[PDB]
Amino acid sequence: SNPADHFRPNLKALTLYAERQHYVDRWLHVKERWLAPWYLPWWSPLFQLGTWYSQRSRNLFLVENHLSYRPYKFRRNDEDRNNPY
Amino acid sequence: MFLFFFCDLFWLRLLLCMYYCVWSRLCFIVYFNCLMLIFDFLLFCLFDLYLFVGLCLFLLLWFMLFNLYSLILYYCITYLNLYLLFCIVFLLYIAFLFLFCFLCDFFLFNNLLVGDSFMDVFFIRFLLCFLECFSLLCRCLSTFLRLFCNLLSSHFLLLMFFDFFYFIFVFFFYGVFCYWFILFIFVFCFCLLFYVFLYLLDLFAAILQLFIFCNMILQLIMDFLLFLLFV
Amino acid sequence: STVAISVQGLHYVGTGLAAIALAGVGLGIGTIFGNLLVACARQPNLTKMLFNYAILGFALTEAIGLFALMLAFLMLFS
Amino acid sequence: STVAISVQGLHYVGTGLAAIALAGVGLGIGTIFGNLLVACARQPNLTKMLFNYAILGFALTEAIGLFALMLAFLMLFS
Amino acid sequence: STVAISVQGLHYVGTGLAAIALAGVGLGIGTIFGNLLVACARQPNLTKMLFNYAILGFALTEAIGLFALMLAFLMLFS
Amino acid sequence: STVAISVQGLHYVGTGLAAIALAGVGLGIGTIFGNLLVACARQPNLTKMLFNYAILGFALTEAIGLFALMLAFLMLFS
Amino acid sequence: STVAISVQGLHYVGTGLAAIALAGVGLGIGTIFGNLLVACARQPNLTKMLFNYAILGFALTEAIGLFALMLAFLMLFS
Amino acid sequence: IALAGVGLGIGTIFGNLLVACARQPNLTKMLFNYAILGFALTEAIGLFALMLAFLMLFS
Amino acid sequence: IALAGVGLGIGTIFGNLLVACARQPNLTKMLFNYAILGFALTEAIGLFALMLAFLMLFS
Amino acid sequence: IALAGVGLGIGTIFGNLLVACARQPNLTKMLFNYAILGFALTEAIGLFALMLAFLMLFS
Amino acid sequence: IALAGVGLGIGTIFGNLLVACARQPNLTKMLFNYAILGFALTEAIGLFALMLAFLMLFS
Amino acid sequence: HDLPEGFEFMEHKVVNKDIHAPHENLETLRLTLTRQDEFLLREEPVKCVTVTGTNGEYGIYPGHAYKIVQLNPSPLTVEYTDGTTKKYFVSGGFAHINNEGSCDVNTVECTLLDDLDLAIAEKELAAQQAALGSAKDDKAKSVVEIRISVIEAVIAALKHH
Ligand SMILES: CCCCCCCCCCCCCCCCCC(=O)OC[C@H](COP(=O)([O-])OCC(O)COP(=O)([O-])OC[C@@H](COC(=O)CCCCCCCCCCCCCCCCC)OC(=O)CCCCCCCCCCCCCCCCC)OC(=O)CCCCCCCCCCCCCCCCC
Ligand SMILES: CCCCCCCCCCCCCCCCCC(=O)OC[C@H](COP(=O)([O-])OCC[N+](C)(C)C)OC(=O)CCCCCCCCCCCCCCCCC
Repeated sequence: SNPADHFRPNLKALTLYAERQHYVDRWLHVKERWLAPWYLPWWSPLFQLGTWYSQRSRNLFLVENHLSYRPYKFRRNDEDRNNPY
Repeated sequence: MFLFFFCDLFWLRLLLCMYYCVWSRLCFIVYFNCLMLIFDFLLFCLFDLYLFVGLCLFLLLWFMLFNLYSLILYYCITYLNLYLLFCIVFLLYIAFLFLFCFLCDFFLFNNLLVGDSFMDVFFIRFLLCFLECFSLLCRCLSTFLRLFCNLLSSHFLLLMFFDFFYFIFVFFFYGVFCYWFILFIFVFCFCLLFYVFLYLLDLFAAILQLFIFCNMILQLIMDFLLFLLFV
Repeated sequence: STVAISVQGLHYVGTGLAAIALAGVGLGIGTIFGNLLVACARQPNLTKMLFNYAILGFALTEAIGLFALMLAFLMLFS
Repeated sequence: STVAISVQGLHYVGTGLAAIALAGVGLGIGTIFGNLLVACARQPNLTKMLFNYAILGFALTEAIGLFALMLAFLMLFS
Repeated sequence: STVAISVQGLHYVGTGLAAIALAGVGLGIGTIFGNLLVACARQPNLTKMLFNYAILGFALTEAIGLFALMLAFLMLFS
Repeated sequence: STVAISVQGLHYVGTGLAAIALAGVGLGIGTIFGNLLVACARQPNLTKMLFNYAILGFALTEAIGLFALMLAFLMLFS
Repeated sequence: STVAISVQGLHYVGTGLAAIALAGVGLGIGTIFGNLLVACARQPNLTKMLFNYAILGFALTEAIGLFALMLAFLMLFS
Repeated sequence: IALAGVGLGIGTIFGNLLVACARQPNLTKMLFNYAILGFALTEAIGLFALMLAFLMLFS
Repeated sequence: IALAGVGLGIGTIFGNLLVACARQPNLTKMLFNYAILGFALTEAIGLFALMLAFLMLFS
Repeated sequence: IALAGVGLGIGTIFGNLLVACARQPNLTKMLFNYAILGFALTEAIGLFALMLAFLMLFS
Repeated sequence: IALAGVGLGIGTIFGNLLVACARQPNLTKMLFNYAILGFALTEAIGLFALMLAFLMLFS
Repeated sequence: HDLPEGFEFMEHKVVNKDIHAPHENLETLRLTLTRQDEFLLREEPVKCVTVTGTNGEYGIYPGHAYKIVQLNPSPLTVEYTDGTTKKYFVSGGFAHINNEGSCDVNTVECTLLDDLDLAIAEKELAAQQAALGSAKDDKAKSVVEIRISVIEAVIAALKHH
């Protein structure tokens, strides 16, 4: 145990936390702000690059119909194998 | 989660800036074979076979600044994580593989189907092709696993032996003044010999492991190179 | 009845088993050098070249022993 | 009576036993390079060609060890 | 008295023991290529035929390894 | 039910297994010297270069035996 | 529940395993002397230098045997 | 089980001895003496294992 | 199990005996005696293992 | 398991026999007799192993 | 597990057979017959092990 | 203008046995012992022949496998089906053994062991030993040691019987 503890980074300074929802929403707001102006037509490759893949992934998530249960990604405790909740 | 940390190379970066503000020749390279791929004259390759030199040299420098200096006590190998090494090897190996695949020359893979026409195609040659395609990825995985395991094991052993040496030196040196001083002297001499041997072994093994790490990538590249003859 | 038991000391047993893998590795390395000596006496002009190939083989063979030794540390420290 | 027992440290034993398979792989590799060294001294002009076959055996020999190594993880982490 | 016990964790031991069978397969492959290198130096004009036979031998040994892995996976899951 | 058990004497078992790793190491060293004698007998003028390589092979083989011995003593004191 | 058990017969099992390593040593001795005789026949003039090297090989191999034997006796009396 | 290697090691000595004697019959005496030497050294290890077995048998 | 390393060692001696005989067959009467000597030593080791196999089997 | 050593040892004897017979076919008769002798010895060890098995299986 | 020392011994016999046929390619028949004999004896040992395995399996 | 090859005038060629052929049981080895383009024995049936090559001693009987042996200064024994023995001493050469039942031993010099004198052999060793001590250079010492090896082999050969 103790010898195993010697293999750690020795210059940790700061740790920051952020929810996936929050920064995803902020990124979406930024993307909308930069893709909103009229001088960027919807048919431009830039706009499609920005939007189409995200739309496709979200649609795939919505269409999902799985017989099993996927535990919440951001639970308080994900270390217990016998408690998916 | 975002963790802010720093590598353990700041003093070494300072030394690099101090000692390399002026030019200096380089004549000793850990992996020299990246510069000499062709040994028979009049053979030339249209593929960018010398593209790996810069990455090879930089990787050697980085891994040497970390691993070789890690023999100094309390020096940290900041990158020592299994999946991080996996990411590094993935980058290099898959980048070269996709360079070969983007060439869109399918004949390049003809050699994957091992054997000759005499062997049964479905029951022998196809299985061999499956095994070889698996073996490429297995070579990548083995490279990264070997690099990780060598460092981990060597440093574990060094830590344990140093702990034992500290214990006996501190809590049993009084035997020098006692009647059993000969036993302590013998043990101390053995410990010194073991210390020197371990340090030499680790020094050699680090360089050799870097050599092998670069040689695996170069072997991947060479397996798909084709040489034309000048006329 | 449903009974769940967790024996702590088993990790020692698994650790010792992995160390047995070093028996083959240690033997394999000795095989390489044995051939090296028997080869240098058959063609000493290539001794430097043969010594280079022997070292490469030693590392590849040694590499495997490390894999086993890693598992020993994992179980010995868990 | 029906009794169900779950011993929770046994996966260490299975992992160590799988690791023992690496002894044969290490020994086989040493045998390959031993034959390579004693074969180059006999026909040096073909040294390079032999080396390529030697690596091929290593590629086809190290792979087997991965399967055993794979099983170790599948039981060590489960 | 009649007592029935069902141990969950005994399949790990069986899986590990089966994985040990690969040590022979790995060593056998090393023997095949070790002789291949020796034979090629002896009679290099027959490199291709010897390579073909060596591959055949490796395939048969690999087939045995597949059987061992099949037992290992079956016990590991079942 | 949740039951936690701690078996003390198992560390003796694991330590003994690691000692077996010295069987191949001892055999490997003996193999090197045996090959050394033949090489010296078949090329008596190279009584020093071969001797140096034999020492190098012994050192590497000894290192493997020492890696295992560290676990053997460590578990014995755990 | 926390249960501590102390088995007083498992210091025998570990001792027996440590003795197994002696086989890898004893066999190693035979290999050195197995090839010493051949070397003497090949080059009878070097009956002395070869003998000294063989003694060196035997001693080093025996050194491994005694390192293992130390573990065997420690666990026998503890 | 430690005797398995010891017994096998003896066979190796007495196996090569025949080859050495056939190759150089004039040196049977010297080779035979060395073979005995090797047998004694291997037997020493055999007794070490035998000692441990008996101690753990009558203890 | 110790018998495995004994019986195998015996086979090794005889295997080398054939080659030694097939190299120079005029020394067969001499080699055969040495071959018997080796069998007399390895077999003696097997007795020790057999002794333990009997002591523990009847005690 | 002791049969593993016995079976291997028997194969070792015959392996050398083929090499010896090919080298000097004129001596096949003498070599064959010696090879049988070795088998008669290795198999004898196997009898002890079987005897122990039958002396513990039926006990 | 005893079969491991049987299959290997069989492989040893045939491996030497090929060399013998290479060294003396006109003596294939005698080598082939002797090789079959060695296989039969070794296989007989394996059958004995199988006998014990089935006896315990059905006991 | 084509010239004959010097081997066309030689009417005793070497018979090789095709590998895909049945075996024969042979009780005689046809020996041809030759010195400096002179045969001391010619296709002479002998029961056995013992020769000392670099690796060691070989006892060649009828049916011995095809092999080439580089002889060393040493005795050579030829035993006839009568059981009678004839011992020569050779200084070097080669021995070609054919699976058909023939052995052609070509030596630079092949002298009956009777002709050699042990008293002469002993004094000669002493003289070369003194030179080896005063031998000027490494090459000279090597040459002297070649003589001693032959002399000691001769001395040992005669002391044997
Ligand atoms: C909220 C609290 C505050 C924090 C907020 C953070 C916000 C985060 C947002 C979310 C981010 C999410 C993702 C995070 C992922 C992190 C991953 C990570 O860390 O990986 C490890 C990895 C470690 O890499 P490494 O191998 O250690 O090498 C990187 C090193 O920087 C060394 O590499 P290098 O040497 O190759 O770098 C090049 C180097 C080449 O070498 C140099 O240039 C030498 C200097 C090196 C400086 C950099 C090293 C810093 C050392 C530690 C700090 C130094 C002291 C600071 C004192 C602070 C006191 C409070 O040059 C530079 O560094 C250029 C900058 C030079 C600045 C010089 C300024 C001079 C000012 C002079 C003023 C004079 C005024 C006079 C007035 C007079 C009036 C009369 O980090 C990185 O790769 C970088 C991660 C950065 C991610 C982006 C973060 C966002 C930006 C944050 C800026 C905050 C500014 C405000 C702070 C105010 C004080 C509180
Ligand atoms: C190419 C091959 C290079 C080989 C270099 C060989 C160097 C030989 C060094 C001899 C011994 C040196 C002793 C130093 C003692 C320092 C003070 C001290 O207390 O240290 C104790 C420390 C540790 O000793 P310790 O473990 O006894 O410490 C006890 C302390 N307690 C009890 C608290 C735990 O010594 C070392 O760690 C020294 C190890 C050196 C190993 C070699 C490192 C080589 C790689 C780095 C090279 C750097 C070159 C940079 C050049 C510029 C680059 C641009």
